[PDB]
Amino acid sequence: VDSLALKGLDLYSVGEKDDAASYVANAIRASPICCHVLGIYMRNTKEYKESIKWFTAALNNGSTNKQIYRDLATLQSQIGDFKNALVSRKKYWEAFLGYRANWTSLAVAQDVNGERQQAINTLSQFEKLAEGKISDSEKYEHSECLMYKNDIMYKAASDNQDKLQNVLKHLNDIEPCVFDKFGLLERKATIYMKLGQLKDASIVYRTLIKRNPDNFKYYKLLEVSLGIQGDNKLKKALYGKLEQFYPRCEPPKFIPLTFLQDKEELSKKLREYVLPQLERGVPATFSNVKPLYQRRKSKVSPLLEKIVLDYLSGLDPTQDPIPFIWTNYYLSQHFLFLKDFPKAQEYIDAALDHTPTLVEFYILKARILKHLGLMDTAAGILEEGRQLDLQDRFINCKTVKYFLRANNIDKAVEVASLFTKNDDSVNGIKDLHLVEASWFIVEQAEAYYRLYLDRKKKLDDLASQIANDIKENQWLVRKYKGLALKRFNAIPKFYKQFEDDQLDFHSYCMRKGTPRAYLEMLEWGKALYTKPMYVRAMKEASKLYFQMHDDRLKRKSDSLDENDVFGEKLIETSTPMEDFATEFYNNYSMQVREDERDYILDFEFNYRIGKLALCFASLNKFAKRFGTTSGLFGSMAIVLLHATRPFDPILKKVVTKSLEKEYSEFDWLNFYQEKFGKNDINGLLFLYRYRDDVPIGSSNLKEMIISSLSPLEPHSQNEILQYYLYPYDVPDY
Amino acid sequence: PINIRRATINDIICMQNANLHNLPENYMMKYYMYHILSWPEASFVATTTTLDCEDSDEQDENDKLELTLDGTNDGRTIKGEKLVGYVLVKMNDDEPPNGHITSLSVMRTYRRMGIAENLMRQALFALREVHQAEYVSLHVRQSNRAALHLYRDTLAFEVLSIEKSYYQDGEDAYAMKKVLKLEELQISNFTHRRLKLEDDLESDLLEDIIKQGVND
Repeated sequence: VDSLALKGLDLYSVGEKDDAASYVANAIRASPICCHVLGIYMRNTKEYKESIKWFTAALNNGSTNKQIYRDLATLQSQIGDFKNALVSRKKYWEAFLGYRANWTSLAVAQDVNGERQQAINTLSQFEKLAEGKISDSEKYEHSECLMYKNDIMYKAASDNQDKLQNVLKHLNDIEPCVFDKFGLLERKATIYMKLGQLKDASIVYRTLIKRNPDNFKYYKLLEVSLGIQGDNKLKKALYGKLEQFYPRCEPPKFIPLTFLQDKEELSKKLREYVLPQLERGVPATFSNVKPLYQRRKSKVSPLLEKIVLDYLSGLDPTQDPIPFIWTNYYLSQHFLFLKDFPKAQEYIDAALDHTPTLVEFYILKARILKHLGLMDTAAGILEEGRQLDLQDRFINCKTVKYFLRANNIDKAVEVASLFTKNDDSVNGIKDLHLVEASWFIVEQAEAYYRLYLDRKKKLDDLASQIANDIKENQWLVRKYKGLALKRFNAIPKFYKQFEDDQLDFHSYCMRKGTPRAYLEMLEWGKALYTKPMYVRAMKEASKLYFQMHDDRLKRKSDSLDENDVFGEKLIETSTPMEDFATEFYNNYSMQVREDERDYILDFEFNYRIGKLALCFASLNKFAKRFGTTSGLFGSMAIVLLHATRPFDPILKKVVTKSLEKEYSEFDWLNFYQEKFGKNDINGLLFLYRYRDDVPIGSSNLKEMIISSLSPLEPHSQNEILQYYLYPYDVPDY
Repeated sequence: PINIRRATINDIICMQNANLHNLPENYMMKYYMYHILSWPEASFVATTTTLDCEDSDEQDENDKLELTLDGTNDGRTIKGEKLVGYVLVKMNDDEPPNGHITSLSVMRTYRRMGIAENLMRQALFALREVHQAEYVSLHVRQSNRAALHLYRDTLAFEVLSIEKSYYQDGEDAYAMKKVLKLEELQISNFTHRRLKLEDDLESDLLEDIIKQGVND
């Protein structure tokens, strides 16, 4: 009984995971030790909720082991149950009073539960206990708890002047024992500002600047404290002075560039900023002034064009090679940004002609040729650049994308598989998220996705030696699709691991004494599944998952009468929607802010799993931000209305009665063209994905879509159709 | 331009960007959390603006369709701070208190911008101020000129010795150490290097400026 449990933990502790599980699984069908063992096992296997239940049970069965409360506080913190972690922290504190860690962790739990005064008192009581000249190895932790206490008093103070004045006296008292001086000074200045004590603040901002004169943020806060934020004459004089204190730093040189209006003065400061960078051969020179092109294009462009063309005209190409090539490089970017591509090419060619060993020049020239519509030449140039550094991930990916745009399939495949030549692994590592960064992986997912669509079309054409070719292609279609899905699926693993890495810190930060950093970690962990790269991977993978679902239903209707290294298993799934949810979508949806929530995604996800009242909620919330005349809105509503006619009966009713209050707002396309117009590309694309459902006239729909793309270059239009219409035209297999 | 500031936990995912690594060991991520949550005042970053710090591509805000056309899209709908360098720092925790540069990294395209130097000066000062570190030691391979120059010359590390055949390929190492003193590490000490006014922090800066302008 207890034996079966400990048998499992042993088994897991060895590595026989499957046998461990059955041993534990039927052990369930008790002892304090038994509950403890299972709590441990469930933690080890990331069943934190289950682990918490079993730990609580160990106690409720007369466990004498007080270390269980520490296990609980950790687990409860990890899953976000801070109400119960507080109880655990209090219990553990009572049994192990002699360690400051347990005081700090109790205070942190009180703070998180909104018990700020209690948290303050907890910290203050230990503070008093530790007046007896704290030893050198305890001074760091002590400094951190003093500042943490000030954090809590600062928050509680809000805008109250008396309270703020007290937070400041406390701040001043603790200063000699606080070693986080940046932290303390930044807090001091903020308080000063909130007290209306601007001269005091400016002194602190000047102190922060002198400690790090390369931090733009201190300079902007200084301006506000001096009350000259709108004063060009005084700002000019201020930065001129700060430039004499800090002549090697960018903010005094750069900030006047954002506000000066006098042409001669601005020209001079632009010259002083840019020309020394060109003369040093700084590759980033243009990137450094790009924000000026972005925010002051018409004013700064002509000035810098003149400034840098003049500078160039004075350079000897042979005896001033470094200024010459990096000045030509700047001018190439300058005219590229201005969308003058022939001139951009001239300047990059001059740099390349002089010095062909620099990768930067191939990268820039390939981009310029892309803009000139010369896709094979652009890919060729980038490929030359790739020979200069064959292990660079950025250029490897970019080269693949360019050959794909040039429809050079063989070269794309060759370059794409360079780092993964053996067993789809990089240097013995199967799981790419353990060795490559997320961008390399998503770029590969996209490239394979595109390689997959290419084979997909070749198959369609073969359908209309040959049986061998079809066999070759059917096989490449599976391989490229699997690789795309496998690449996308590596991404969530990055972020799952980060979330789970938190676990040891719920106690380690307490022991190290970094409660402020700990709280930032908690906010961070609550946002992991909303990062740009995570969201990008999720939405791009979603089309593979939606299509495995959609195409299976298609093939099913089609045959109604009829008688691992490349991710093959992933693409044969019969639960693609559940796979998307567990691997990508649930964690994102659990964390995303409502003002960041993508309601088109939510609608289309819940549509395919039948949850038609979530569909309605998504449609409604969408309108509340984007209007009821938006093409996308009309499209979702139409599809939802049709759904109320294959879905659950007792819920088609619910939606209908929920839709009863859209009564004011049969050929459904013509209704669409008349109530919403034919200009909303996203609205048209949405109809296209459900056109055989509504139904929606596909020929007329495609024409509207193609009209709305009339603006774009012909080759580009093709690529749009391939990505946005094709996959919904013909089912895989 | 470039911005220099203290690292936070929000920076650690950005540190993995392949543009910041010569050889990619992405399993170091928990080790990075561990630094930032153990010595939260010791590490610094250099940044420019971005939409996704994890995206290695020079992302042009004024040309989106080229991204969609590259397959960066969901097949369904149409149309922050990147690190250009960082220094990851710890106290030795395995003995006078001493600090250790776990990792110093700058994008090659951001060469000749003083970034490694600015980052190291902040880190050295922090090690002394926050942790009362007494020194920082490190070894540099004989052929690594950029690193030798940075530590020995720019940052004035002392060369204790040449460790002969330190490396498996037979290369010697320069064993270096910098004794840390707060008055010597003050960032204002280096504001006029290789080229002298300073803010006294007591004067009325704006007033003094107005009066100086009155002269001429």
